[PDB]
Amino acid sequence: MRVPININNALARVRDPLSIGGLKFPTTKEIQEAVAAIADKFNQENDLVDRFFPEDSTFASELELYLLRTQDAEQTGMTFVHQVGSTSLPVEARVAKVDLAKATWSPLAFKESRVWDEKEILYLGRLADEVQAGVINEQIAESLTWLMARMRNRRRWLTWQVMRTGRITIQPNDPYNPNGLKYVIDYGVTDIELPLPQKFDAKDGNGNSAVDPIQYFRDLIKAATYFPDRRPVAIIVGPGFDEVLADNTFVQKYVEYEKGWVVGQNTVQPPREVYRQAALDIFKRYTGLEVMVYDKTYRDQDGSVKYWIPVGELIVLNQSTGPVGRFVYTAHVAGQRNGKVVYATGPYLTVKDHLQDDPPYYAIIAGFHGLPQLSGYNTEDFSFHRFKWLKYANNVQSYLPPFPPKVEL
Amino acid sequence: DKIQLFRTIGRVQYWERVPRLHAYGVFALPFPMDPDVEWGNWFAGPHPKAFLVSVHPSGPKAGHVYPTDLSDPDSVANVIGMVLDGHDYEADHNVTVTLRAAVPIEYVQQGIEAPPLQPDPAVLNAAPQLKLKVIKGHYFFDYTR
Repeated sequence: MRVPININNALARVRDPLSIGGLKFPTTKEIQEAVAAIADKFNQENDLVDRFFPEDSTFASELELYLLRTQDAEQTGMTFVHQVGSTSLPVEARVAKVDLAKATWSPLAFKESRVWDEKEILYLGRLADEVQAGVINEQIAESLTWLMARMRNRRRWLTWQVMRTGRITIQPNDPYNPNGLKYVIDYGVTDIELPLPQKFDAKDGNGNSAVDPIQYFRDLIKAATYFPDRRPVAIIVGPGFDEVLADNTFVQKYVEYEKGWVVGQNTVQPPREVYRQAALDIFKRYTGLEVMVYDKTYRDQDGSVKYWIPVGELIVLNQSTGPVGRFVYTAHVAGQRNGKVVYATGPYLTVKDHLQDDPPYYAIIAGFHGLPQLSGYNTEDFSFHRFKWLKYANNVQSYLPPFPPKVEL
Repeated sequence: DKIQLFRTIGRVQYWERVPRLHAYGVFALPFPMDPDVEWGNWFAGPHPKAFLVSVHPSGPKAGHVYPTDLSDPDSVANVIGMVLDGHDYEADHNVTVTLRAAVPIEYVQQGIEAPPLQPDPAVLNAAPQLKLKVIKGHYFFDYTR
């Protein structure tokens, strides 16, 4: 929604034509005009978790999973001891066993509407010039595009709610829940937070820190050599990760080793330029995992500009970097075709033109049905660990530049 | 709450049958079962189990088998054998009682409150007057004699 004005016609019109000043005659002057367009550059859309699962359709309303597990008996049990002139002895009884399990699924629902009454359909034009009542065809077509952006925003909110907590929680006192509904949807995410009581920039004592991240993320790979779904593969971090590594006094000795920087001889100790410029590659080579930086930002309701992945926090992936999950579109009643009801999945957009009745109007309804769904649990013990969250430092904000406040006319 | 996580439904355990000495020999006769005995909790469980049966020598239920009351000296004096790996008690009421075999001591429990695969100490204690002979951790019995 922009203001319906004419730009050039309004600059040439906010100029008093019949006004004189304290000098009681009209005076000479020179006038320059300029046009500015104020936007918020630092409120971007969380397009990270769009790739962490694609979208799918099912034309059903519930999905159920069945798992059948078998456990045979082992060929163990050494042999019984004999003497030559006697009889044999019988062998013990073994046991085999099978179990079977079940899980379900069912989606959510959301739709909304908007209506335009009879006055504003033909009683609005521009503000500088005059227009023969056709600005509503411009303003509906933006609001038609806006309703598609609502559902794309609603999909990402549920998606990030799983990615951050593994818990869809909807409360009545909530933005964009006027109907006052209740959902607490607990997915089966096991141990979403990695423990780290001294983070990386604790720096207890004089100047020496406490925890080596090259050793910490190598400790995790060592403790999951026989847990193949549990060793880390990549890490996605916010902006200020190199500035934690460069002030660490453990990682620094890795940087000095690969360049021969003994401080007492050979060199005076360098500044933090190259001492941080090589902090990524020495982290990537000695932990073996990938690092992706996601510094994309949004603006808070009240405060300053925040990051999507928060400041002193990162995510840790596991056995694959591929799609962790799936977003499912379920069925919805579309229009009939030949007396039979026809269905459809995905976001829909229905037009209800009542432009010929006694007060005419025009209405649009938009929504869909669906919910995210995780990929697949561990069959042995029913656990899910593909992503985990780590709070790695406390004072990353002091290593980050500030932001412009939101300009508001 | 719109998603149920995995929970198990079926629980099937398939054990093997009660082993016995090949060279000692078999002798088994089918007897009728006592209807007053709740035979459900005697054949309950997937575990390999044997148990002793007595017989009513007289009265209105004569010739019917019932599990041996070890606290009764009359039921100890009337033991006739063991039931090995119990049958369909619901479709039929005539059990095959083994009168002569050689069974390890880990597979014979009298009490329902007795763990499987463990020796029943009440059976070992009364094995002199139950005509049981414990040799090499095995019960030897023959009730034809």
